[PDB]
Amino acid sequence: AEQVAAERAARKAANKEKRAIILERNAAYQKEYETAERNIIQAKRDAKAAGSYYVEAQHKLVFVVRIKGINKIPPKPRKVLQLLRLTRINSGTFVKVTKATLELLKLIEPYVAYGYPSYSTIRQLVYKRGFGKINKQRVPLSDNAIIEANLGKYGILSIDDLIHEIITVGPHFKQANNFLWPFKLSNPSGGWGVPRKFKHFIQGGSFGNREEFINKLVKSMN
Amino acid sequence: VLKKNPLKNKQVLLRLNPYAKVFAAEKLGSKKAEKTGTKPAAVFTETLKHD
Amino acid sequence: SAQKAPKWYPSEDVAALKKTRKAARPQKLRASLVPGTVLILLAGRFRGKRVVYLKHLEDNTLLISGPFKVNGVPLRRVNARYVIATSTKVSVEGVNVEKFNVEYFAKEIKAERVEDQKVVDKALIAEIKKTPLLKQYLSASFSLKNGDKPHMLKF
Amino acid sequence: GIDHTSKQHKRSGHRTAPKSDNVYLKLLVKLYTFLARRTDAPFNKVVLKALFLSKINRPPVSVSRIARALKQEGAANKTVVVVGTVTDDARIFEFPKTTVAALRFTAGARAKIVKAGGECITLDQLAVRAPKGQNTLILRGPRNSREAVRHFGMGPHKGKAPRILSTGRKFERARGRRRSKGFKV
Amino acid sequence: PSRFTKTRKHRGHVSAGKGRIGKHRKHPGGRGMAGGQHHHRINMDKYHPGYFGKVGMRYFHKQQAHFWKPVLNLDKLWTLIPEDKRDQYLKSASKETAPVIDTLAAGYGKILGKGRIPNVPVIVKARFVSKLAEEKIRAAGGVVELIA
Amino acid sequence: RVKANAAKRAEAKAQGVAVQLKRQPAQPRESRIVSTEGNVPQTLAPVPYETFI
RNA sequence: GAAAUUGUUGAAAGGGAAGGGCAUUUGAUCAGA
RNA sequence: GGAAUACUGCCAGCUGGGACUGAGGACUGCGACGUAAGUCAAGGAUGCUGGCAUAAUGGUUAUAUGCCGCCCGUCUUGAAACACGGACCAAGGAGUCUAACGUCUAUGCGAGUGUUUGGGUGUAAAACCCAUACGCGUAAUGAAAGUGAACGUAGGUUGGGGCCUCGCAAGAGGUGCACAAUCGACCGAUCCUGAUGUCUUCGGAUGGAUUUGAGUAAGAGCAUAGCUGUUGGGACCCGAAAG
RNA sequence: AAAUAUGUAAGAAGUCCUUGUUACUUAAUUGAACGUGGACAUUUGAAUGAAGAGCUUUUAGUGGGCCAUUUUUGGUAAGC
Ligand SMILES: [K+]
Ligand SMILES: [Mg+2]
Ligand SMILES: [Mg+2]
Ligand SMILES: [Mg+2]
Ligand SMILES: [Mg+2]
Ligand SMILES: [Mg+2]
Ligand SMILES: [Mg+2]
Ligand SMILES: [Mg+2]
Ligand SMILES: [Mg+2]
Ligand SMILES: [Mg+2]
Ligand SMILES: [Mg+2]
Ligand SMILES: [Mg+2]
Ligand SMILES: [Mg+2]
Ligand SMILES: [Mg+2]
Ligand SMILES: [Mg+2]
Ligand SMILES: [Mg+2]
Ligand SMILES: [Mg+2]
Ligand SMILES: [Mg+2]
Ligand SMILES: [Mg+2]
Ligand SMILES: [Mg+2]
Ligand SMILES: [Mg+2]
Repeated sequence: AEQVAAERAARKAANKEKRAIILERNAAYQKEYETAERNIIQAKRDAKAAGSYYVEAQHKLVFVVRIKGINKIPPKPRKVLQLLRLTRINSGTFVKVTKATLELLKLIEPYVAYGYPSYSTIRQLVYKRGFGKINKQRVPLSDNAIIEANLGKYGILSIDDLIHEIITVGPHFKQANNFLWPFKLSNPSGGWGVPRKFKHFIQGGSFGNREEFINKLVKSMN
Repeated sequence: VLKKNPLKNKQVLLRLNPYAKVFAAEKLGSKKAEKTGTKPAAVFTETLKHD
Repeated sequence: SAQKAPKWYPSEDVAALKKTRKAARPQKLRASLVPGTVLILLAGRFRGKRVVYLKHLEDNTLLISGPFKVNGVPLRRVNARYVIATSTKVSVEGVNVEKFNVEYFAKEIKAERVEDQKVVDKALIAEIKKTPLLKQYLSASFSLKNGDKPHMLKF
Repeated sequence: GIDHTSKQHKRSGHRTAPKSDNVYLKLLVKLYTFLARRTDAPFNKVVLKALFLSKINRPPVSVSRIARALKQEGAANKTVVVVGTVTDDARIFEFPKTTVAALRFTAGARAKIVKAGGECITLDQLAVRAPKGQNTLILRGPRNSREAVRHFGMGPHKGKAPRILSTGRKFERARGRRRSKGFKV
Repeated sequence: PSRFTKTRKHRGHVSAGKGRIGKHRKHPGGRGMAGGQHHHRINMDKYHPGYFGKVGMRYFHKQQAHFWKPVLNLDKLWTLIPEDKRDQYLKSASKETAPVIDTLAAGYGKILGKGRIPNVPVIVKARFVSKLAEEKIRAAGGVVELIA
Repeated sequence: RVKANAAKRAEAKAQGVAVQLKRQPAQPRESRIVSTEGNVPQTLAPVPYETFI
């Protein structure tokens, strides 16, 4: 006649089972990432040995950071930044690369710095500044239960499942990315590396496609 | 009441991601790649050094 | 009435504190602080005195002796952040300091403290005497001279 | 700075409490606030919302309207719920026996219901009998039959009842109302 | 009361809610219905079409008592019977001893036929009747007796 | 597209389980191996300025 | 028996106005515990 | 040929120094370590120690110092302006009341509503009570004579909250008030059609229409009060030259 | 004959199938429109977003503007 101990034990057991599932899935993710990376490296080496060139697949994911303030923005780029949820300077989002979104990045190029995020960048972004949109509220991702309660219907049970769905642009990338609240990054800790931010990265500025240097920039801003 | 950052606070790092213990124990962040000895083709090298 | 007293009053029940998760773990003092090390006192009435480090006490203070016979600094506590640990060491093997603790210094001069000073100083000076000019070094006060740059000086 | 996509500090635009200072209405609101919070009954939620409505948003419901609602198939034994006033209607001669729960009953409406053999109950009695709104039929009076409504949207070719104090010949019927005088509407 | 008006709130605000550019001047558009045809034409034609001009024929010394003729629809036709007698007249819907309703005494001039009455004979005395009102009364088994 | 989607759904429900009925935007290109057999890269340089007028 | 304005006394400052904001020094003064 | 190193990137590698913060206030959660007891850096600071115990901290004030700081009000695209008013101070000083109204809201009653013209009464301008009328509403439409609102479960369709039935649930079905769109039906006007009958010129049945109404289609109104808005009034306050 | 700008569409109010009404239409159940009945929910049919969507009433002020980049007219030009 206590109805407490046999329920706390059941809850601890269910928690242990969910943790074992997360552990197995994260080990599988580590194996997946390692295999894919080594396979790309070996493909490049094999093409070079065969006298060919391995043209890597075009990047499926970009990270976009709004580097311009909110004043004096023309209406079409303003609407595109709103639709990408970059409504504040140093707010960043993940974008799945298609023609439909590349034509958006083209329109907002002078106001954003974007590139191809690495696994390390995504991991640190989600771990430090990962917030979920739950009931229209910004809730920090401090526990895997939050992620399971809001994304479990898509098979995403943990923060590493979320990161996997982000880095590999999975079937539920749209849902996971939208669940992620736009990342509120700081200014870069070592500065922007250039005297003037608002020319293209190619022209010695900060905006546009900086494809792999987005990782350095975002790690400084994170 | 207070957001504790993983990538610090190892306790929170382990609360999320139970695999972090295995990762650290097996040093998967410093994994040695298997040595391979494929050589680039002569056409690749000639094209690379071509003026 | 002058104020029309409030309908409800704040409760005069001081709530209990919630359980603090701060355990007291032992201090990790810097590696330059090894018993027998000559320390330079940076503050207090004995600021500038070079003393000998001894047992590390439970309240994180450092037990030091001048020795009193050498420079007039008795057996006393100092804060580890107010000393400069030189690279000059005497051997404390032979000094018995198990007696000195916090309650030893917890609040004219006690004859017991005078006697303990003599006992510790005897072995300390015996050890000091086998290093030339160490006694005079410990007698002299430390002071920064013109041009001294502590960020480059080695102690 | 933030580029806001919506107005900041925008009130919901819905009443969260009755404007009325009626203590009994506030007691009914407290009861149904508890019920709507702790029952998950859509009936309780809609009754709570209806308890906030202004007078024009609670048009009276006649006993003839109630009787037509009971003539609905399968609804003859349901308790009729009107969050507002139930008025009498002599144009109907056969009122059925039924339970009606309402904020207010006109003397004539209560007389007709009791005479037909039913009962008139308050909303708290309704809550005790049917805490989850079981077997209820919520009726609402005609909102857009108000006299004020027919003047809304006045304009050319709208047919919307000019705001006028005296009516008849010589009162806004000549130029702009017939082709023989300038034009029509 | 004055303490609830917005003029208390405008104290300290120079223009009193009337604007700095366009002030509260005396009669900027004219007085009353001025300019209904010239500079208030839009507000007249919208919201008051038909305002200007003449629309019919005059009637010198018109007396409204001549046209007094309040209308009662068949839908009620029974509120004129006292409530207690109404039940015993509705029951026993007899051709003999049918209730007599003096609608003129009740204050009506013409009986119209909007609603429908029960199948109970009623002797309806009226100055005027609608055609459909009379047919509905007869179908219920009553009669219309013209009075003056 | 509606006609083809009806046909594809019918064939899917007669064969197995896969639909993919929504259109998709142009996707990023997959990896490919470019051969140099008969296609050794030819080196170009920017041309000097001249007038040809 | 207010203010403007004024006398005396006391205190203080004062190289072509004065007044103000943030911060602290100095002088004076003062509540709380 | 075998290495190294640079460069770039990764580590859920280790670790030192510095600064700001310590919100919360029984427990509850997720975890870590431990076989387990339990412990922990795990849903927000504790432990130890010293001095002082008052002008010491702090407040106020004056001054000094660093940096900053144009004169308000007003009209204006634009005022510190070489635009206007203002030497100073006190007191006074400008959206009011009324008639009739729009929206909204509160209240009473509700197909009705309004006691207060007046009568009765009174502890006497109060309060309390009341007949007949009258106003508005319950019928519209037509210039008018005039006519005057159910084919039907007061209609069909689409949606529709809520309710009902089944279902663990998802959902499925039924019923669907308000409300929205749409097609109909009814009343009046207009234009046609023109039965029986006949004061043979009256009557106007029946059936229609790219026509029309501020209509009907199980009434919502009336009264009081409040803000806001409208019109006439001195009409927010002050101001002509004039008549 | 561009670039920019611009209309429409991207579904369940959909696609298809059987057959009822008419005074319209056809040589003609020919068709037209509206119906009755029937099959088709994981991606219900591109992307991204959505402090939600829809709806109504009522009122304030305003109805002198000016400036910058770019397009551009008059003018030699102008802080025109
Ligand atoms: K004006
Ligand atoms: Mg720096
Ligand atoms: Mg710069
Ligand atoms: Mg917080
Ligand atoms: Mg802000
Ligand atoms: Mg203002
Ligand atoms: Mg003014
Ligand atoms: Mg006096
Ligand atoms: Mg004075
Ligand atoms: Mg390196
Ligand atoms: Mg605290
Ligand atoms: Mg101080
Ligand atoms: Mg200055
Ligand atoms: Mg100014
Ligand atoms: Mg000037
Ligand atoms: Mg002037
Ligand atoms: Mg002057
Ligand atoms: Mg005054
Ligand atoms: Mg005058
Ligand atoms: Mg004159
Ligand atoms: Mg103007």
